Amino acid sequence: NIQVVVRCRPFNLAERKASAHSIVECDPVRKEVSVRTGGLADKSSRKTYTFDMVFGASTKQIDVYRSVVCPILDEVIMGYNCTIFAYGQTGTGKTFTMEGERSPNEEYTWEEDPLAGIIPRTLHQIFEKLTDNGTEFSVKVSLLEIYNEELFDLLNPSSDVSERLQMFDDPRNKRGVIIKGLEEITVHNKDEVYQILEKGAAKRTTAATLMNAYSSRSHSVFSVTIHMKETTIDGEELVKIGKLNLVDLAGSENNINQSLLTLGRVITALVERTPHVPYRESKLTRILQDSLGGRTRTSIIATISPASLNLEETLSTLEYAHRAKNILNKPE
Ligand SMILES: Nc1ncnc2c1ncn2[C@@H]1O[C@H](COP(=O)(O)OP(=O)(O)O)[C@@H](O)[C@H]1O
Ligand SMILES: O=C1CCCC2=C1[C@H](c1cccc(O)c1)NC(=S)N2
Ligand SMILES: [Mg+2]
Repeated sequence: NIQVVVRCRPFNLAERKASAHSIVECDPVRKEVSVRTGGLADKSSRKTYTFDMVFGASTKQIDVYRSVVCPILDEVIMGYNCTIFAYGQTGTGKTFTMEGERSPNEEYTWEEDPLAGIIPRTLHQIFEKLTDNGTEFSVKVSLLEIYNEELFDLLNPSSDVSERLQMFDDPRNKRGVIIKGLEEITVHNKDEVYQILEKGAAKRTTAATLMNAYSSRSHSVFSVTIHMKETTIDGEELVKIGKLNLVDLAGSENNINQSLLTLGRVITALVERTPHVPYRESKLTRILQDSLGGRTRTSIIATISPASLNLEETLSTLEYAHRAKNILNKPE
């Protein structure tokens, strides 16, 4: 089965000032999320769901990274392909989890910032893990985004954001795709990481000015490819190639998002064991086909809100994530 975990965000200043009370309780021991759905103080109804891990509102980024990402990175380094999705309502912390933010007032360098998310920590950690173990390696990254079923490259320095890319089937791979023109940027060392991310964020701002509600309607796929070579005591070369996809999905909230609709239908087909799985009906599912019932090791981080206002979308996210637990992949 694929791994599914839930992370609740903390209340913001607005909500605190209103003296909001959380409707979500996370029990990491029981690995349970419980949501208050109705009823007064002294008596209530709840809905409860069990996941692979649960992370309550006070969970820090480093603890998400250690619990979830560390083991996945180790499998990437062994030469497996892995994907982590963030799924949930706009405003629940998909981008916070996958990217993170900067601590205010230049308190930290990027490497040491506690608010850093999965992407920067991962890139930083690859260089640390492979520092002097006998494995020669290179790291390449791309950042592809999908908005209104069009493809954009958020790292090509010499293309304007608005040039769409074209996708084709990869002839040497049944079910693989080729994305014509997608830039892969070589990351030569840890000191090259930040400015690469910065250039991405700058292209994203241009995108947002151009395309309506870009940040909530777009899907983004940040790919890290690690090409590895070991030499044995007899001078034989051993090759390993690991790929990690870190995906920040469109907001799940209730205009037409074909890729998000098709993801849900792919999940349904897989869990119901329907023989036709509709991968080909969107760009997102064609690109990530191998992550959904394929040979990639997959995790989903489902993000939720503590706030009573968000009750129905929270329940929808939890039901969707709980169903996805039944997806079966066959890694390597
Ligand atoms: N775990 C968290 N810790 C601190 N702040 C968070 C957390 N999750 C979300 N936030 C804050 O909540 C807001 C929405 O998060 P964001 O990542 O933009 O959500 P999404 O991508 O799901 O719309 C941002 O202001 C972010 O800083
Ligand atoms: O905060 C920014 C601004 C520049 C672009 C960017 C981010 C975050 C990030 C990167 C490194 C360290 C962080 O604390 C946050 N995460 C990503 S993936 N990119
Ligand atoms: Mg976001």
